[PDB]
Amino acid sequence: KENFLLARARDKRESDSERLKRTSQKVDLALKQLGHIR
Amino acid sequence: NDRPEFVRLLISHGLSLGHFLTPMRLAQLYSAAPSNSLIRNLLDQASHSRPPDVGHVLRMLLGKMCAPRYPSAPWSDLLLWALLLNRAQMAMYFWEMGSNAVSSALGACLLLRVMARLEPDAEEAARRKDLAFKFEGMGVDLFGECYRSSEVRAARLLLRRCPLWGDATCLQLAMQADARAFFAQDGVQSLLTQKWWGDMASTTPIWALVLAFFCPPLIYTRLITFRGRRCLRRWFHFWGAPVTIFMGNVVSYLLFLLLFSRVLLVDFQPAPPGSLELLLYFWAFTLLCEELRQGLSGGHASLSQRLRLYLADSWNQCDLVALTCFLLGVGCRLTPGLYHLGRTVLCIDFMVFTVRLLHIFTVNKQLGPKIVIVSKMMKDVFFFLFFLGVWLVAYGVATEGLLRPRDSDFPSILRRVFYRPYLQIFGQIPQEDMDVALMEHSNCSSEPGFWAHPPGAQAGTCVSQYANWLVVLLLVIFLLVANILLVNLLIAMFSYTFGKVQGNSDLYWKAQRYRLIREFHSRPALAPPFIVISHLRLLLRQLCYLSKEAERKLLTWESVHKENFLLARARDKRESDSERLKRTSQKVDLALKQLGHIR
Amino acid sequence: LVALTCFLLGVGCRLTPGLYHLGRTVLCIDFMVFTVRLLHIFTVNKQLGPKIVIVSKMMKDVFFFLFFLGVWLVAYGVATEGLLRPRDSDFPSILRRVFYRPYLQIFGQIPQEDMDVALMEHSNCSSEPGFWAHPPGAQAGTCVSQYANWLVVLLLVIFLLVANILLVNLLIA
Amino acid sequence: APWSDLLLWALLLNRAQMAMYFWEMGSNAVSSALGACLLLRVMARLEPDAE
Amino acid sequence: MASTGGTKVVAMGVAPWGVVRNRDTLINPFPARYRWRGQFPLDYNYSAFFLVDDGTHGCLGGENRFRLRLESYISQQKTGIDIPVLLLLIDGDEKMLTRIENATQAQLPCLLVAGSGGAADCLAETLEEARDRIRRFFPKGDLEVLQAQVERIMTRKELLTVYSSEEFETIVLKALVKACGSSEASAYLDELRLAVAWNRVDIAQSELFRGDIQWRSFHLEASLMDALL
Ligand SMILES: [Ca+2]
Ligand SMILES: [Ca+2]
Repeated sequence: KENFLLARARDKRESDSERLKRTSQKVDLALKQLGHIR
Repeated sequence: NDRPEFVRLLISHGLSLGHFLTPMRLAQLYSAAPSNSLIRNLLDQASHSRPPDVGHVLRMLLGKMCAPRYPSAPWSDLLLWALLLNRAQMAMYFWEMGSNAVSSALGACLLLRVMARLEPDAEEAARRKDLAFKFEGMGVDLFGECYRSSEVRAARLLLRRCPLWGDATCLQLAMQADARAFFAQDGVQSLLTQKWWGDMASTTPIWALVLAFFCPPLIYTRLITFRGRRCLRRWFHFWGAPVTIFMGNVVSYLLFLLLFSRVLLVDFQPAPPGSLELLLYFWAFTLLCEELRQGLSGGHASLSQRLRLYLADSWNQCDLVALTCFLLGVGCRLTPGLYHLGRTVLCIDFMVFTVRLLHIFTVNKQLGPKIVIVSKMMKDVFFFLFFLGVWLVAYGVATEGLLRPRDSDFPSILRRVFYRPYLQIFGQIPQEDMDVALMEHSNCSSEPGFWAHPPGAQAGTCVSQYANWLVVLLLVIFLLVANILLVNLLIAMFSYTFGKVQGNSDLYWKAQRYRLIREFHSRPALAPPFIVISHLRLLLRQLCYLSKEAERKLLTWESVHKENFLLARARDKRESDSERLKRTSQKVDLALKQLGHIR
Repeated sequence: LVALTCFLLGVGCRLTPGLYHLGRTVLCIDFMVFTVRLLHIFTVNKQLGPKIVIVSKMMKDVFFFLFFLGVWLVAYGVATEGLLRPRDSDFPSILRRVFYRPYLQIFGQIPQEDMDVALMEHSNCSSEPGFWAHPPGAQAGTCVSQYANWLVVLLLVIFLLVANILLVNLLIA
Repeated sequence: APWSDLLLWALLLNRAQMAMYFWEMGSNAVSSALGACLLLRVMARLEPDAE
Repeated sequence: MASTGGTKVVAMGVAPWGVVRNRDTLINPFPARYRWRGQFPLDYNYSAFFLVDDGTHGCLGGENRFRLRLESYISQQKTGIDIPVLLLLIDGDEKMLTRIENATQAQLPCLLVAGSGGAADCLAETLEEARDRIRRFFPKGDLEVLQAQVERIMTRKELLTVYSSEEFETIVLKALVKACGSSEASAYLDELRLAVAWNRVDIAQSELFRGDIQWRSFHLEASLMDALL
């Protein structure tokens, strides 16, 4: 059951929606870095 | 210039709409309609019957019952203007800004569906239907949220009269709009079930109800759950419920049909009427009195308005046809020399009365939508009859011309051209009357040529043998064209019609359920012919700041739930993948700006 | 349980004097009950298995269709019986001509000679005023009225369209 | 076994996500899923509201 | 009026005395009757009023010296859960800059409404041409004094947040967490209850449950019961 749930979670993590969400968050981090660098 | 986003933006930034709107600018808005638009034509017609005269157009479209008394609250006027001009986004905005949201959505759906049948351009009507579907869905969702918040307040909101829409209730607006999705909502159906079961618990089993109906002493046991004077209270609680009245009327109507058949088949002699026929007369008289009572109650309003509302119902039309034919048949029967005419009129009247039993089927989820299916299949048959008539004319006239029957007169010619080929579709093929190889050959004619004698009584005494192979070939072609091709064309039409209704059977049945519950919520508790007691009681009865506070509280509750609904929709929209990608692009632009500025 | 109970009832009736025919009929129906039990064997096969479920649900479809069929049969049969006015009228004959005879018309059994007076002989086989005709059928009534027989024929024409096609194909859909 | 009690409570109250979580945290997973399906389908015929 | 349960939100008004219209009836050393339809009148939607008497009859702004201290005392008060206190600045004149400075020296988180102009926008734009900006939002302001005040305010950005219309609960949670500082897990219970009530899963998982804060069972039992119910 744990292997089954891990496989489901890993499949969910690699979906396009989650990739886009993480990309947005990392762009926010990049904006924070750019704000702090000035 | 139809810029909904700027309309939203400018109002949100401090533009006082109450001071802004004036009759001059309100009339100027209607001047922006296209010259060829439907609303322009309607306004011109209203003026031909200068103020905009929008209220006259609303009266013509929606009728006196539901039409707003425009001008109305600037949001209501703006919503009406947007709906008339088919401005979808601005109508949505004006709805979401105003109050009375559920009734306004139902009225908007009604208006859009009314105007959709009045437009010559097909895609414009499709746009109006799409907008009506959107408004109906918004009303359904808002009422669902309100009902999930509070059942009592939702029920109060559903049954209140809205001044903005001619004091009609939400159920009446949905009925006029044919908004079957609104009736199928769980809160509406729960309220309707509670009305249907009256003071009994809606969880009472059907078998328990029937058993208590046929055994009245079982009422006072624990068989029936209710939600000395105490005995009378329970008696009136059981017998006053709409479902019990419906069951009693079903039993009464079955007994009326049994009595009608008994009289027609046994007791209907040329002698003056006996006891059972007089009982049938009295029963029909009480049915007519019940129809009169329903008409006088509209099925304050003017008498003509109530009568038009009564006549708009097709079941009332069937009742009127049945009662008129019964009266005509009885009048003919009581007249010397018209007994047989009265017999035939009453024979057809029995058919009219018996098909009325189909209305009872709408109480059942399985039987309900099948009535609609049958009603549409009747139109399918009507359209099939054109092809059937053309083919019957061609084939019958050709066969009659080839056979040349000597016993020729107009009724016989009609019988052999139309009636005899028609029965061949159902397997009645008289080969011995059309094929001369199966007849005896005799000199039964004076004309030159060879002749044969058909044995049929109505087949003609003598037919021609010339080119009888062509008659047989025509029969062969007929059996293929009519029995298979045309019949299965009709059957394919039937299948398409059946599938269309079977797709949405629950919506149809729940609208029918609303209609049935509304019909039996106001009917007298006594079934005919004992209903004469209730009619006599009614005749004797006739012949001898806080409210606005509660209204404001209810409307505030509704508007708060509308705001929650809109916030949830906006929050769902913000988290879509398209909006995430758009914001990511914008933030990458900001990062590029930062990188450019840092060098 | 139904099959075994009916078998026991039939055997008990058979062994009792004066109940032999009742036992015969009970066992005749019991054989039908026993034979339909063979359908359980079909579930061993992938093709035959689900067809049993399909037939079981089609039986409910038939049950619901019977309401429309009964309403239309009552209307048409009573109208036709009232128009024809058969002189041999009693409850079993009336029931037969109201329900049984129109029902067989759905399956192609159309007795024109018993309903159309143009195919009958015209005789003074009644004491009432008017014109009468003699149908040849044994259970068609000895004497029927000629008045408005075109309406009987029109009712037959409407019946063949409403029942044989529309209602049957509603059930088929 | 608190997980079984929590799963039963979530199933009775139609709390979908919490029932899923309590199932994935507990043991006897196959039989628990079958029993949950049985209970939910039993209670589905007993409710007046269609949705 | 739209609530279906018990009352939970109370509106409290702090106003200066002498500015209250028709205050003559209130002088009775008892249910008073107030003719508000007759200086400004009291708003009838409030459940309690504090009328701070400045002594100067008709003076405006004398109630700040009590209002700020009351806010601070409520911020330092315990139920035994700490009560979070937040300030929301819609707009303001030059005096709201002094109010914000006083509310920042005595730590109180503040929210600045973006796009509403005034002191709110003046403080928001510098957070996320300085003399030009100060003149832009304060045309008549004393540029040097305003610049010094703005720098004194911006020394302590940890107590300032910007709320933009482009939600409220997330910004409130961020502002409350930003000014906490300590790590004994007793100072974060209020934020945890607010996150449970507002369904702020990510805020809780990111800020509140970090290895710095040493939680254990008795801290989380009440929140678990709240989330279950
Ligand atoms: Ca009626
Ligand atoms: Ca805290």
